Amino acid sequence: GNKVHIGKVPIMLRSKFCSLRTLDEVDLYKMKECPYDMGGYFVIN
Amino acid sequence: SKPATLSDINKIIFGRTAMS
Amino acid sequence: VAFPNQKEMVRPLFVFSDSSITHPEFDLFLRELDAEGLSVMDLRDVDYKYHQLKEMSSRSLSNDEVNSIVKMKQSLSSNTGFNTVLKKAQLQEELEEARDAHDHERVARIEAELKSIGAES
Amino acid sequence: GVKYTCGACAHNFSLNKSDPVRCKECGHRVIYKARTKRMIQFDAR
Amino acid sequence: WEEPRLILDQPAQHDNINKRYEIRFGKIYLSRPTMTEADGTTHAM
Amino acid sequence: FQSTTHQKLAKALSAKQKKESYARSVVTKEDPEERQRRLESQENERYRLER
Amino acid sequence: MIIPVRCFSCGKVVGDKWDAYLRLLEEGKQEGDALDELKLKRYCCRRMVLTHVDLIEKFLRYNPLEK
Ligand SMILES: [Zn+2]
Ligand SMILES: [Zn+2]
Repeated sequence: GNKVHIGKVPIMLRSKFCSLRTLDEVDLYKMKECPYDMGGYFVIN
Repeated sequence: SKPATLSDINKIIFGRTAMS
Repeated sequence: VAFPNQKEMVRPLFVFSDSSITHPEFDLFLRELDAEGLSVMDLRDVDYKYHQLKEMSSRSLSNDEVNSIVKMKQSLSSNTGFNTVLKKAQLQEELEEARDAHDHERVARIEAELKSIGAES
Repeated sequence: GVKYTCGACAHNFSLNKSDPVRCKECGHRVIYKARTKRMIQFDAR
Repeated sequence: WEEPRLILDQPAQHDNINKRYEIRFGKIYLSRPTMTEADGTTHAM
Repeated sequence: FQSTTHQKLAKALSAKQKKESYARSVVTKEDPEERQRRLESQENERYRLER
Repeated sequence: MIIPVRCFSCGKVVGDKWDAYLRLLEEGKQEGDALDELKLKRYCCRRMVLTHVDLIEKFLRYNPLEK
């Protein structure tokens, strides 16, 4: 009895579980993300 | 069995750009 | 590679020149082959090499071959900004996994590695 | 026959309508077409 | 953990053996978002 | 308020509700649906063999 | 985005005074005094330099798309 995949949950941007939470200002520029963007939304399709 | 001429070798020229 | 008169040599790719082989160069190569006692490549073999080069140049790579080439160049990759950001993100994910697992030994090594990789300008 | 450009490492290459859409060197999945060769003119107004 | 126990019972008689089958739900594990390509590889999104 | 018992109780009750983390992070190395499709393939194979 | 070449209202060339304006502000001059030093008398021209936001500096921080 181990880990079973039960589904995928969309991630809100700039939250604790987003990849952009850690990135600093320079890597944010390298990732083509605007530093003025605040997050708080989801990306579906 | 015939010897290769200059043009035959020129057909298989593989440049450094082509190597890259 | 190997000169006929001289001995075997290991050379990198950039030593070769894009310029075509001149007549005295090929004549000297033929004289070296005659001195060593060798022959020239047959016309059938020349055509076989030409077909091999045309097939290789016009070949379409598969997904697995492309991934293998990408992994090979990634092994050759000294540094690249996009790849450094991706590696730092993966290290951060591994660090949060170690922190959530209460592993006090792995997290120190990941922090040291991140400190070594980091400090950008 | 047609030039492209990688979305990550800005490398130029070509495709023959049979290769997978990928960068040769860094394997990015996003590529861009190169600018045309036709003459481009503006009226400066 | 609201409904952590699914239960199936079967009083088999075919020597009476009362069998209960039950499954428990444990911990939830989350990861950073990942992208899975058609060729089968995966990478951080 | 200045009694040590009240201060310790306040500290304990304030820091007790500060710690809240149930979900544990993990790293995915492969496709999460790989197990499902491989077991479906094995089940279909043994269904054919049983039939 | 980048400093306009001409004043919108009258058409005086103000596109050659941005770096001098930044220099004067660096030296410690007030904005009004700096605009006076650059010989911008009409307030239509003073508005052009006083209210400009240099957005090209933010656009240049993204990596070039062609090399
Ligand atoms: Zn690339
Ligand atoms: Zn004016």
